Amino acid sequence: HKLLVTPPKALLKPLSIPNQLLLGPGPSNLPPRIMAAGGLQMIGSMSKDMYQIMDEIKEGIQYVFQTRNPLTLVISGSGHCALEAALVNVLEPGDSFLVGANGIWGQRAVDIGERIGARVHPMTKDPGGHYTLQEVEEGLAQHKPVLLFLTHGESSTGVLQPLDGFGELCHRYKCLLLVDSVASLGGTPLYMDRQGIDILYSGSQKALNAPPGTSLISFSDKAKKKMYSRKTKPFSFYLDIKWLANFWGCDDQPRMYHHTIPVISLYSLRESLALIAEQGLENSWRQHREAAAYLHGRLQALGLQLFVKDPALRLPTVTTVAVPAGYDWRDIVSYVMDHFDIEIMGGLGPSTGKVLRIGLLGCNATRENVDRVTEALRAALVAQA
Amino acid sequence: HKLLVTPPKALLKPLSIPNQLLLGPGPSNLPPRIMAAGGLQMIGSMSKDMYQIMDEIKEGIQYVFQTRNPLTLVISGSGHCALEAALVNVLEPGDSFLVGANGIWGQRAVDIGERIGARVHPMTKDPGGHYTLQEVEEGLAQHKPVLLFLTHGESSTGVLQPLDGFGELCHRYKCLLLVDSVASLGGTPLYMDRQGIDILYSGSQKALNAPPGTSLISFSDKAKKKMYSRKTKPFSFYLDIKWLANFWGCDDQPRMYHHTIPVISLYSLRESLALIAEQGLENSWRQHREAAAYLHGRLQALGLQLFVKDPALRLPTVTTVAVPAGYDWRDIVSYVMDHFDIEIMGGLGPSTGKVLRIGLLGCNATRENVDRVTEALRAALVAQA
Ligand SMILES: *Cc1c(COP(=O)(O)O)cnc(C)c1O
Ligand SMILES: *Cc1c(COP(=O)(O)O)cnc(C)c1O
Repeated sequence: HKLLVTPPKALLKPLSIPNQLLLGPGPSNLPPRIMAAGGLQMIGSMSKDMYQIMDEIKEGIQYVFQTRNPLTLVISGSGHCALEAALVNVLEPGDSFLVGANGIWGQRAVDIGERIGARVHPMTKDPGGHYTLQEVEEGLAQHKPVLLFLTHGESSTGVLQPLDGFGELCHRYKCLLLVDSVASLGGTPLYMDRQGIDILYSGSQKALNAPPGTSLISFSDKAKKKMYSRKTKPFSFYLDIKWLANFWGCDDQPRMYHHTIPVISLYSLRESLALIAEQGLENSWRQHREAAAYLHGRLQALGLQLFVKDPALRLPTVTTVAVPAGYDWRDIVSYVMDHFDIEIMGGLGPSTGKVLRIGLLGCNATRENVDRVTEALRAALVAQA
Repeated sequence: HKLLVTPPKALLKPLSIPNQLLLGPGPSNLPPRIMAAGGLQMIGSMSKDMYQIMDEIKEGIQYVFQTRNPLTLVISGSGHCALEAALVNVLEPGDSFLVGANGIWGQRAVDIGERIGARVHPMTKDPGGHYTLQEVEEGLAQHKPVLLFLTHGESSTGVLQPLDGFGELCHRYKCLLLVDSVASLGGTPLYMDRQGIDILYSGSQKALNAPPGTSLISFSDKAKKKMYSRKTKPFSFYLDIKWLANFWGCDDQPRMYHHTIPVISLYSLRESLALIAEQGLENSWRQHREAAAYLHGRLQALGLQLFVKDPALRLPTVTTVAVPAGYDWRDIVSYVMDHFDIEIMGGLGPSTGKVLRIGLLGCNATRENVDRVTEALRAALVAQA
């Protein structure tokens, strides 16, 4: 008859959150305008006003990606979900899939690729490494892939992968180019159409300063053709691009219900795109470049060594710092939080144990935050020694 | 250096949202506590405080589902995503999958099951219908399925599916029972462990009144055994239950990074679970029961016919009304919004073109809202006559 479970006592207490200055690889703190959007009332998930907001967002993604691609929309899930959406739609079982495995993101692309039946060909590199035109051309020639995955901003290694020329190279081998720009978008130069990128995705919670939970994606016509001529439906319904394209107003059919979009998250994402449209892409790139240069100079002043030696290969948004020999990286991370309420991170995937990671993301990429994190790091290094 | 795309003027003006009373089948309006939570600052997505909030949310789901299942968590996606996560983990290609296709939710389960290689066996019924024990047992004996899908609250048809005895019946046939309670949860009686349900899922944006974008799921040990003994990996990484289980603290291993959870959406979901824990499940059921009964009487007074004839079979949270002959249902929906700022909906799937749908969800299930939607309908009806 009765009730097994009683009302949880923890839930009868008010929600409270600590104040944390998030200076790791993401998510980032939210500016007032984004927080305000997140506190708004609901509207209809298929209403004319919702559709107008979705249209503005689409124009915003096209601006930040620098693309005129009609097939451009928001994925209702985190950065992983956008990657998975690209892969389950583009790749059919048996398809040759070339992957830049130079950190955790390439490792994740390999995993998803394998799960959906692709024949995966990793080009494996030690963390800190990047791919040359010559290396990719070799992979293209040897493996004849339908798709190449490359990470633009390798947030696990602090590496900025050059993108010029890779798209045209892929196209000469009849291969599509997929680029992960979750950590790079808004913080470094990126020009989707100019660079011949076929699939580009990013996430909301990095330099955009929106809450985590949504991601951005765009597909060239070459990519669309592959996704719309499959012999088999994608393994996913939730991420089926034909349904999503339709609902996001990317085709000539009336929008049909697919899934309920995250209405409130889209308010916030809209405002994040408004903030960078107001700032200007190039102005944002300059902000991050300068903030990163300031950070690097101060880190080296403390006698720390940047994990990526070539300044031209350093990702401005996420800086990897080699962990000083004899020092405990966990205790540095703990000290920084316990005494300054600042979050930084260690490594991720192959960079685990090797590095500290410091993020400079959007409105949080400031000289003041650089001073705050370097003051924290200094105190942690001293208490240790 | 030539930017293809200039900043979108649409984003260079303020975000504009209308004030709408949402009395369709969801999403519903947000109460003040839930809006307030949505406006908070970020914390670290893998911080101890975030983990504590996740633990409290988990206790909340165990309360609303009435289960002690350790494998209970939030899916980082809408209601569709929770359904897909259940199917992609439980079903291997070749598995027999029996489906109660008596509305759009069963049809969606067929679609997903087909995509992931299951041998799908629909028990098809006209909209308005529900399954008896005998019908299900007949399907079980015939198709010997590993899994049965049943919709609890059929929100496309207004039907409340009986659940007593179905779990016990499935287990006798060595079949797992999966139940969609997106529309029913919090609105009508439901007891996961007591009713022998193996997989139960719901959504954030129906009776809970949280923003759409997250969903709730729980798995019995029997369901766990299947997911953890399959010889093939699920087609999805983003929805892989072994990774999600671990990050959500359901394992005996330390939490490993999988994907970034939607931190802000979780503040809101936590608060929505807190509101219903304070009210009490039985009180919530009573509230919905009463509002619905009051709604049914006022609809019939206008000369309107309830689509579901048997009151015992009516879903309190979503009421289907037959479109009255002579009238344009589209114009009724439009009139109600244009003049009264209220959203109602037409049909969905097999009920498309046949019904109007009126939702009474959580704190919005009130006599006041019934009066408002009924006055709006009355004006709409008179206007067309
Ligand atoms: C709304 C609903 C769903 C789907 O939820 P989404 O969040 O729109 O994906 C599934 N089942 C039922 C019964 C629903 O009412
Ligand atoms: C953070 C990140 C991801 C994954 O994002 P999630 O939101 O955690 O799923 C993928 N790629 C890069 C480069 C990232 O920085």
